[PDB]
Amino acid sequence: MEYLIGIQGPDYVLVASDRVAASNIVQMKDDHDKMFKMSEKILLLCVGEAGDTVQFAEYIQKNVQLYKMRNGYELSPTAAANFTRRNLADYLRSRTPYHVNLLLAGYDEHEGPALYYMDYLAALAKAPFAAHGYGAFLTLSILDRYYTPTISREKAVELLRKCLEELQKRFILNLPTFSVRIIDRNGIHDLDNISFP
Amino acid sequence: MEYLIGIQGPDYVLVASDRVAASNIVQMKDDHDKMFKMSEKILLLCVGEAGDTVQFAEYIQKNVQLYKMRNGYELSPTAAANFTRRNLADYLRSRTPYHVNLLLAGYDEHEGPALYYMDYLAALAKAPFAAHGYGAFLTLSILDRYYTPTISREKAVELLRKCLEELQKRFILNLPTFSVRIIDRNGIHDLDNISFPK
Amino acid sequence: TTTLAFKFQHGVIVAVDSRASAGNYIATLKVNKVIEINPYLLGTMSGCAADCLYWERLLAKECRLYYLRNGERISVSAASKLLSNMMCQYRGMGLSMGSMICGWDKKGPGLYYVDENGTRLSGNMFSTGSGNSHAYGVMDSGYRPDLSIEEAYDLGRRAIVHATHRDSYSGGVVNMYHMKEDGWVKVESTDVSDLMHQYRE
Amino acid sequence: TQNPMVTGTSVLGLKFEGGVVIAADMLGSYGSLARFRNISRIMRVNNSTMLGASGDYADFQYLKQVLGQMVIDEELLGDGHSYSPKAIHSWLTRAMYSRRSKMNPLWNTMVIGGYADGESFLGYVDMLGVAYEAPSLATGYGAYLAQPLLREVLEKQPVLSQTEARELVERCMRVLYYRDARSYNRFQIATVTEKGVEIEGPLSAETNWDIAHMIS
Amino acid sequence: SYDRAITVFSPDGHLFQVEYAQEAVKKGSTAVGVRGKDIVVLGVEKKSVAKLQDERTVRKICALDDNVCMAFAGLTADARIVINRARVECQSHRLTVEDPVTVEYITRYIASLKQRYTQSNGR
Amino acid sequence: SIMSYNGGAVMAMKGKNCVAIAADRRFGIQAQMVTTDFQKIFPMGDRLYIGLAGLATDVQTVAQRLKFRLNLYELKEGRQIKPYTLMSMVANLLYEKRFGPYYTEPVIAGLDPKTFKPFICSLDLIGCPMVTDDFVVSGTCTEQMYGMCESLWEPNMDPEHLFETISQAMLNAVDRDAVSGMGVIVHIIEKDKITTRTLKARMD
Amino acid sequence: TTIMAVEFDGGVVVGSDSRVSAGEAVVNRVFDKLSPLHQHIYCALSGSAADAQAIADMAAYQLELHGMELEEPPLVLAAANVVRNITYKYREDLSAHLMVAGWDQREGGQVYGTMSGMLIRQPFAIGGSGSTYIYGYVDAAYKPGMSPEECRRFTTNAIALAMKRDGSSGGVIYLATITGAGVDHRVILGDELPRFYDE
Amino acid sequence: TTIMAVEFDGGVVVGSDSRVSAGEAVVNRVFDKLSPLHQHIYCALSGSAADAQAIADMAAYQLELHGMELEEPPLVLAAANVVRNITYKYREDLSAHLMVAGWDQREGGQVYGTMSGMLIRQPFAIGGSGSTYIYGYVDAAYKPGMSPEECRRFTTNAIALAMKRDGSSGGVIYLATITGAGVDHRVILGDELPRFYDE
Amino acid sequence: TTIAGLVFQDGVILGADTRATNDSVVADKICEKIHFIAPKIYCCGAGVAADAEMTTRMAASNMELHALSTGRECRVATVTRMLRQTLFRYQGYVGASLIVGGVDFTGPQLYSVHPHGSYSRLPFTALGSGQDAAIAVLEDRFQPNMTLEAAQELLVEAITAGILGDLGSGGNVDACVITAAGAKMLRALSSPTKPIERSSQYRFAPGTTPVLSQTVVPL
Amino acid sequence: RFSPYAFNGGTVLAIAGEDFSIVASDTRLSEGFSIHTRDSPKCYKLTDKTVIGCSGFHGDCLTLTKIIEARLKMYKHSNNKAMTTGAIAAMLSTILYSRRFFPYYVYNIIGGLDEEGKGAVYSFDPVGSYQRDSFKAGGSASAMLQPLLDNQVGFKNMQNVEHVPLSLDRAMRLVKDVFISAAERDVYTGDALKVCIVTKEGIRGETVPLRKD
Repeated sequence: MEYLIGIQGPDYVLVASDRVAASNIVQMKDDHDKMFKMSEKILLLCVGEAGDTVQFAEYIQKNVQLYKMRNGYELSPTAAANFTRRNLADYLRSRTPYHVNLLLAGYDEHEGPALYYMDYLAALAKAPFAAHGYGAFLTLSILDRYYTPTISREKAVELLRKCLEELQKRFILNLPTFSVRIIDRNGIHDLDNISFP
Repeated sequence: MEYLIGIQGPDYVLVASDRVAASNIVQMKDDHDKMFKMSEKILLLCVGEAGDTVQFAEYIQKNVQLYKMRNGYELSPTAAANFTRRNLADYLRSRTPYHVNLLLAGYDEHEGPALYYMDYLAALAKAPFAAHGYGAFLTLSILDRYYTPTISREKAVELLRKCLEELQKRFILNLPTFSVRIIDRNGIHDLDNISFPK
Repeated sequence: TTTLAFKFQHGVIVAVDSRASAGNYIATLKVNKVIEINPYLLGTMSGCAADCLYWERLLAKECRLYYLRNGERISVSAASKLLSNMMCQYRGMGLSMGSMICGWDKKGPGLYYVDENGTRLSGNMFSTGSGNSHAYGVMDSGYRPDLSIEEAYDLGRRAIVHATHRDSYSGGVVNMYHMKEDGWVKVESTDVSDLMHQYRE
Repeated sequence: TQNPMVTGTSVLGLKFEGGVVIAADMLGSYGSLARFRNISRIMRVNNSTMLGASGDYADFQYLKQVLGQMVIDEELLGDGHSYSPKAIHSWLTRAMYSRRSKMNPLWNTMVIGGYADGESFLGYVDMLGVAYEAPSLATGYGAYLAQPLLREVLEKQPVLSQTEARELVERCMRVLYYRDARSYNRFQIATVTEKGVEIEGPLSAETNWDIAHMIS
Repeated sequence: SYDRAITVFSPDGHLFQVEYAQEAVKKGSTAVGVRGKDIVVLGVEKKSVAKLQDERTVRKICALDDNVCMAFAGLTADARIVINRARVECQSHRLTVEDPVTVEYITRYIASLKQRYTQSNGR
Repeated sequence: SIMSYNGGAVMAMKGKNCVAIAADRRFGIQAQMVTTDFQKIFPMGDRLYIGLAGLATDVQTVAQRLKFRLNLYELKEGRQIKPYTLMSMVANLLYEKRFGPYYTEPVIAGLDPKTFKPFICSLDLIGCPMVTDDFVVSGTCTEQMYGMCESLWEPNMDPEHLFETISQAMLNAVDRDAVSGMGVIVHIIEKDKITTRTLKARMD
Repeated sequence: TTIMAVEFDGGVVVGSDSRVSAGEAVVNRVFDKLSPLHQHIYCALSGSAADAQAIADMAAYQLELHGMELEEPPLVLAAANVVRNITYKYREDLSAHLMVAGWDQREGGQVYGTMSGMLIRQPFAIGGSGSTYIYGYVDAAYKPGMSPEECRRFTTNAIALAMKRDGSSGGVIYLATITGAGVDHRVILGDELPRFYDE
Repeated sequence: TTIMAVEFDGGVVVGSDSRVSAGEAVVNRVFDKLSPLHQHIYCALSGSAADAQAIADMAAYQLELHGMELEEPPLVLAAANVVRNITYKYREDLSAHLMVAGWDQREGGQVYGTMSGMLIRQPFAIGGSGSTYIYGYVDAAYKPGMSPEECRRFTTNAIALAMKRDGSSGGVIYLATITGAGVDHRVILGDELPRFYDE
Repeated sequence: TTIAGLVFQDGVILGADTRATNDSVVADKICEKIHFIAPKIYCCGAGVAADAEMTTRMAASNMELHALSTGRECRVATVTRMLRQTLFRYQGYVGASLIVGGVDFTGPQLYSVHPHGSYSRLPFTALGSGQDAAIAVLEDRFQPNMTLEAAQELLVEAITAGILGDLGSGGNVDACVITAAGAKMLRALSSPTKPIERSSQYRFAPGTTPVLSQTVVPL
Repeated sequence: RFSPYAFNGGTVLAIAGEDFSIVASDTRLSEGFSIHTRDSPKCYKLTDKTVIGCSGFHGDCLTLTKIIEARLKMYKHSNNKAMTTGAIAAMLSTILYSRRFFPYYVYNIIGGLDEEGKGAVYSFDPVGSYQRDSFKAGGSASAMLQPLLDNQVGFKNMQNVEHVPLSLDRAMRLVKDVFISAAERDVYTGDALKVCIVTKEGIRGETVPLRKD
């Protein structure tokens, strides 16, 4: 089971994802990129069924690019999440159900940072932090203790590493390498890829 | 799924096992000891269903200790494996089937080192090297390339690490720490516990 | 159901929620999940409530018959092994019981776990129940064997309170029991919600 | 359980002053077939109590042979005691309950009436073991049909004579024959009183078919 | 099967059976042991060798465990049953308890067999 | 079943000249809770609100199809909708799905725009409209929310007695529901004004 | 459910019971299962009561059209093939089974069983869940050249015999005598049912 | 499979067919389904042929013992309860259904159906897969006080009627007339089967 | 759910109870059942509540234009054919159990419609869960062409028996009289249950509620 | 096939007062949609100080009660004294476990006074788990009875209000009206009410009318 995590800072949104893509008893691709770029300040995190993860997320990727090119400006973080939910809800009763778990990370020039939680049933709820997979049980509890709206990204990245190191202790699956990026007024900023020699 | 591996050297038997014991989505005990001591030169490696692994192996543990105390001398490696197979075969048709995979490692003063493979159906076959679990597919193939009857334990331990590092690359489950011991004329000798300061 | 225990320099601390629910309806909020076996020996409960109440008293029966026999004050290791063997004969008949045994002996403040299928484990930090995975996160963060008496209460307090917040089957009042050489002692009983108001501020 | 065949029909009983009336149809049923049109579904127990049942009649004959010998064994003892109508109702409750734990339940629904020492008893048991006491009882669709008919009378007139009771039974026997496809015309009205159990022979009821002319 | 009471009371309450059993104990070979400080020493005297009988099968000094040994005097046939059954139960105790067997534990696991089999039916 | 996935509770009680509606804030998936800010009450316009419970997929989906019909109805009409008119609108939206029916139990509460008259109603999965003269509740704990409002409700209650009654009914009944909790939002619909309050509730 | 028809010299006698029971409970104890498709053409309803009443109207819709186009009463063979093709084609969604009988100026009284989707001519035909138990009487007691009075009794005795053995059959016996001069409708009350051996 | 028995003044007439077919193929077209349990006591086999032949021997084992202990022919009621209790107790593994009939010095000819596990007395009893279709003839054509010649024809006409309608019934009719002076065994060849309406 | 009707000499009366329940609990105590079709034609639903509701809605709507297009009185038999063809179109998927009765140019007529679509003419019947309690009462005491007062006393007792003899039937009794001269609606004609009171009252004082956030929006 | 269990409905309440213990249940016995009888008292008196309620499948309610009464005599004959309320509760826990593989289907509620004169309410489950609480409920309306007793009896969720220990005069009127409100919305509750009040002087029974619907 793939893992996702995100954190909403006062001016920022800190997200992280596992880079491992495995099949059967082996890990085929450990550097796999789960992060999809919806817009300049808007990212996306999609995990789920191996077939529905890549296919359904690429539909959202271009559908957001449809809006930005037609009107000359991208969707807002709130507008993006609500349009992705109806896309997932329309195929719920179809003959091809999509099993996916999405986190929408984006920054707005007015409302500021926004983080959105979405399940496979297309239920959208705004939360300061959210996570997917079975590893969400071992992590979010740490966020309950250490989270404050005034936290600085310098301590948040350190606390994010403390949560992800728990995946190497209790959580069974290896997941050696994690990808971490941040969103703020200056755009997408890559962070040091978590590596365990 | 737990993992086991063993190698039969000319005078020695090199075995290794994973120390992780997990339940549900979490690893509860990462230092867990899967190695059970049947006799002085005879060890045992038991993996399988979480309930049948500890219970059925402790039956073998004392049943071997029964023989050694009654006659004053322990079973031979060949005699031990054949008695453990009958024990597993008797409960096969009972109402409590045992799902276990065992490797018997032992040394004899005459025939020398012996390594024995056993499945959950109680089929005993002698082999120079054997492994259990899903990780056996990613490892034994390496042994096919590098194995020779004249190999020295110094290179065998290095090749054993090369096989177990494959469990951290392709094999999905973490399994951070492995336990390694060797059997020879001088008895049980512990080796450096494999540790990965990730 | 959230139950957790960990051992350190000053001994074991056992923390548990009070709430046990059936379906969507909460049966009782005030349920005391911690089982009292011996003055210095302390058990827990997980899974089915009746399976724990039945078998843990048989363990308390065996521990008392032992102390009445040899007077040796049975070790935590012998108590954990006898509890596991009793679950092995009925394996497959539908008995579901989790539990954790805590106590101090000549070796030290041992901490063991017994599963429904007979799994017996040993380690520094254990947790069980539906919220066990929510407990592992807070407990592991900021934990060392050198933690003091007062610092460990803050770890055990925040462990249940933040774990029961994310679980629908975990709640009630926090019951935390420290373990000593003479015996375990009740530390505090406090509502989770009352502590939630102090953490938000 | 498996397959019993030998299906029965509904049974009615009620309380009145100084006695109990219990009536049932004489027809045995196999599947959708009406096969045996002459059967005694009402069995007498000593003087003061009486029994009738439904469901599988083959299991009912087995309950005849069990309960019958047990009752006769008391008459053979001659100790001066007779099974009370509550005792028969109690023994059938456990006897039918004992068949569920062995996974061999008998299909049947029994009604125990009786009058002893001025105490009018009417009681109900079941294969499922549900047991209670009510002034008016019925089985099958009678609980849907004949039961509310007697409840309305017992609320207005808790005291009923022997003639008024039999008149209400025939009116209930008349309605049960109409709306129960598996019922039958010939029935037996059996009444227990201070003189003991007295079972009347085959009887019928005058039917009003005028609905045929009112519909058309 | 054979079911009867063997050992029965007498007018004085003494048991002729048990008393005759202790007479066979007195006629056994001399064996001795002494508790030292950190050590214990067992010994027994066997004089019967004209160089014929092998010395491997004669040994009356037996070990119940690594930390527990024993020596016996009496019928050599009954000792082989008790020693074997004691070792089966002694190691079955290490199955129940990870800690080794205290000498007092196993001594109750042994004398109790002489209690049962004396008063048991047909034994 | 499916209605027990997201749980939820909605309560609406009728006072004398005013009506009050309340629902909790909790949103969770089975044993996994998600967020505390979830909203079960959406504005239907002046002095008219609607509660929703059950599977949150249909809660947010039907709310958009109700606002689909609401705005089109308000733009075509020159007058505001009556709470009795909205009840029958939800009945048509749920019945057209009779083969595929949505999973939800809408609860409509408000005041008759005529002068002061309060009006309440609730529907079912099958889309059966029902009008009661006391109160309407819906959810997985609805069996618990009955006993509170059964005894506490009075024929006529002022906003002082109405808010105190519906608030105590929420705090007591929701605490016994495992899938419900985490705050209660109470809306007071009066003739002169509209009052919104957030009660202090246990986090559990 | 019992339906019966017997051909004779001057016409046919088509009987039916009045009992309609869905499951083990009687919906209506008085009902006419004979639905006229024409003056002399009738249809005996059996099988599923819901599907039989739907076919009876769909058959009457086609027969009235075929009757008005010819301006003459349709043949009994014409009315039978209408029910059959509706039965055979729609047997997927229709479990009903009907018995077509009537009188025409060509061959006179005719009785055509449409049950199960086939068509055959018979001197006497019986259908329904209760017709299986009456095979003994209708086979042995049938004699050629019976008077109209004997045919009314022969039809009544067999239907009254089904009403005893069939649990789904009961009520009053409906008789329709279809001849060249018209059709006579008679109802036999419960007291007039012929009494048979009562043990 | 059709078995029939009819009581009269001097005894009973118990008939059966010779056809035994497992599935749709005939195993033997000539077989006697009447297995004597005693001189005047016979048993008509029906249902499962394998289970019926097993009970017939287990019943004969008990009846011969009860007959030799009394040194007199057992009552027909005695032989019926033997089959019933073997049926009712073992009905789990035994699907067979039997019909017990015979003659005794007490009440004379008696016929007891043991089918399904119950017991009842009847003047005439019929069983098997083909007895369901003959209810019409045996009910209406039965008259009290029939001569032995009429009882042989009444039993033959109903069995021959079952053989026509029942697909599992056929062969030759076996008749056994059990009276106080003895038992007469007759076989009716296919040419002597009474002819009924052929159309 | 107990619904019933009886045809007497001068007209027909359709009785029903006021109580509706959802599977564990009473939904509404006063909930009305009998719907409107024509001035002289009324029906009442059973079985599935919404299915019986929407079906009578389509029936009253179709019969409304039939009265407007013809300009004459409506036939009761016309209503029944509309109801079953909808049941036939869905193949019994609609669980609506409907009873239809009234007075037309021919006279008082009562019909019955089973959810499977079967229709039966009859002077009296009952439908719903408590139907067997009302049918038994109406079967015994019925007489051909009873006086209006005699039919009123009997049918009210029939619904009363159908209530007391059913768990899903309760509340008051709504009887609707339909005669050749006209139709009249009687709301809550019978109330067999007296205990409408309670032994205590619950009142709350202002300030006893733990309010956290408060805001006021004027209108 | 054969269904070993069926839901017979009903409701049972128990509340522990300071010096008293009150236990009440309805008389309605109904299976499916039909009423068997309107008087079927579920409340059974074990000893003077102990009254046990039974709500669930009726066949198990009758047998299990007779088993308890049989073990009541085993105790008293052996121990020369009556069982305490806490002793009866812990006893049935092992009784319900003996069936653990094929459990009895019932909801048991035991109440009464302990040796200290304080009310002890004991709620069970089919598998035998138990606890002590001030007030418990059970049956089909169990979800309905609990919230009302939390506010009224428990004084919960009320800020700045005088907390008076439970009084017998109010405890009676609270038990009556919660059932009056229960009989409204509960199809399985009504037709009569039986209230058994266990005090230090003795048990006092009462009968209250309810709606017949």
